[PDB]
Amino acid sequence: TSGFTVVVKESCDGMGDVSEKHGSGPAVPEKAVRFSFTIMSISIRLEGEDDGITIFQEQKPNSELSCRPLCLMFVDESDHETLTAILGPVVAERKAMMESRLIISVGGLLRSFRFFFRGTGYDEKMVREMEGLEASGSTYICTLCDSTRAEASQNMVLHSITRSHDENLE
Amino acid sequence: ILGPVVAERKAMMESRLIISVGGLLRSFRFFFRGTGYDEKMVREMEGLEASGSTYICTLCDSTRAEASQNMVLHSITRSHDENLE
Amino acid sequence: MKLKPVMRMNGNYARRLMTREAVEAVCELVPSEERREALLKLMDLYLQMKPVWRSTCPSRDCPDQLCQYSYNSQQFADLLSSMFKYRYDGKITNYLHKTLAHVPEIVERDGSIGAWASEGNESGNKLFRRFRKMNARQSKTFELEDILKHHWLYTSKYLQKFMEAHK
Amino acid sequence: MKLKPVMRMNGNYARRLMTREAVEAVCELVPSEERREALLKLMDLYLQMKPVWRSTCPSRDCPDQLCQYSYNSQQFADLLSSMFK
DNA sequence: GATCTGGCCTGTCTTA
DNA sequence: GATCTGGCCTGTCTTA
DNA sequence: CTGCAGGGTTTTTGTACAGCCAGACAGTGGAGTACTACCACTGTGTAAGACAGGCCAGATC
DNA sequence: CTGCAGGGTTTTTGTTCCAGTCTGTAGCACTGTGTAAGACAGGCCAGATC
DNA sequence: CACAGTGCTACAGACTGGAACAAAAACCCTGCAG
Ligand SMILES: [Zn+2]
Ligand SMILES: [Zn+2]
Repeated sequence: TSGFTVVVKESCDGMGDVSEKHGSGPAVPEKAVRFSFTIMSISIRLEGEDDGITIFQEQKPNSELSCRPLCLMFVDESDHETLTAILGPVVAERKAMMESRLIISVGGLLRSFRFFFRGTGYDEKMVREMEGLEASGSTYICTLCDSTRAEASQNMVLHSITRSHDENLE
Repeated sequence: ILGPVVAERKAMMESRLIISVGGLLRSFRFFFRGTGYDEKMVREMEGLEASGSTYICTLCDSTRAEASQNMVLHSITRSHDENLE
Repeated sequence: MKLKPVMRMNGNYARRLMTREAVEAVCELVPSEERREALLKLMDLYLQMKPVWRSTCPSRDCPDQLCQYSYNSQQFADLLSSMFKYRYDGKITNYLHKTLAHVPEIVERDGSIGAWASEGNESGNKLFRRFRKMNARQSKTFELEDILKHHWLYTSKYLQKFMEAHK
Repeated sequence: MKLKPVMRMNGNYARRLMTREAVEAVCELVPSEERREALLKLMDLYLQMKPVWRSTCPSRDCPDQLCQYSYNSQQFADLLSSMFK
């Protein structure tokens, strides 16, 4: 029961034209940002040996039936200051969490989960803006590669993915 | 599209309706008041020029200037028949 | 094709537009014969490489398109820089590059793509609008609270299980 | 007054706009103490003539405002053409 | 040279 | 006179 | 044939015995019930035209 | 007395088909949620040098 | 090769009846057995 592996797809995307309420306060911009996730799969490994072993896999991930909202905000996508101010804690629990394994009481017994987080759901402009890139039409097109605009003009079909988090930090 | 509807109303006003209700047929007269329009559209259906026109009132004949001079004294004139004439 | 113009183009009008028979109504417009053949051929190339990254898991559902994707993209890019170069000389849309370059690699790595799409987010936004009207409180203070809660409740499996009514 | 800026004047923000409170909140803004008196008294006049038309049947629910309407509107018009001309 | 008319462009208003 | 650099406009592109 | 009037017909409508189960009444102490205001606060009104004055363009003499 | 074989028995349980009658679903052509900025290039006038 | 629907349609599926067949369930029985 202790060798589980949980793969969680998380996604965050903004939304425009949400009208403010008269209300009391405070003053808030129109645009609203919805931060969510979904559990794509949960698998097992132990005793050792064989691979990892799927158990549950979301059959229709695209359905709005399974998307778990987490952080709900009124924030303009453009201002970075506030976006990082509110989404800061959330990211902190994520990167703090990747290390530690969970213990739940389920099916009567105490069992343990590993979590593997893949944010795959972000649109290109957001990926770029949280990754510090120049959006969105800048000479460097590929979020995944170092190719410039004109260099990706002559050559197209041959490319090698480089860009990754730690590398962007350095 | 709203032509047939008007023909309905106008042809309807003279007639009385006979409905069997509570077991007994009974005769109703209908009095139609269109009251719920925004003025822009009032101005349209009755042919008035709109909506910032020198003649402001749908119900009165006063211009902007004459309605500026004396505000509180006016007499309703405008109605359908006179408007046709 | 029974289609009407859009300001911003939704993916639905993209699914009607991408089909071959959609490229048929336009093939009739272009006077030139070989051009008419060129863009048609291009579109069939595109229909062949689309299910790879659209489908949830191509490793089973659509194997042959996957294995041929590199070669198929090669062919595609060749056709572009061949007859269309005037529009691709120094400029390429981010996605055309991304879809013609790094797709086989990421499908090899994640195992699959499009199951990971933004769609499972995005769609949810619809709910956020109705849950901001029907189920809202409604004042600025509590509103996000009860939207969020009610959304969470909407998402739970435990309830959907009940609402299947077991056939 | 807890009222957001507006796109278009909707009737709701139009009900929270004209009340004595809203005016006394915008009374703090204009420095001239004569004008405060003027627009304030103006608004009270308006509050007095508003239920006349807006109420369903003024003959019952607001009779005394109704009987005073002409005269009230008179003070109103005289105040506009005098001070706000 | 200089009218008149119409012009656009502005430029405000009122309803929507 | 006539560079420079910036400045704005424009010009298409490119994302949402 | 109509009109009403003795009684027919069958069928209602209930009272007649006598025993007996059900659930209401009434208590309780309060349980936790169910339905209540109350609180700020909202959504639907959404695009044109008329009118004044300028003044430059350009035709006409 | 036992054991099981193989019959008696009634009584489940379902069987084939033709009129229909209700009920749930697939067929329809088709919809919703992705909605705002910057980057790069070229020209050229302004404006400061000197 | 997004997905939950979008109403009203389409007629698929759910029903009876006697006439009679068969199989199976769980009794009683008699048969042949130590
Ligand atoms: Zn790349
Ligand atoms: Zn009038």
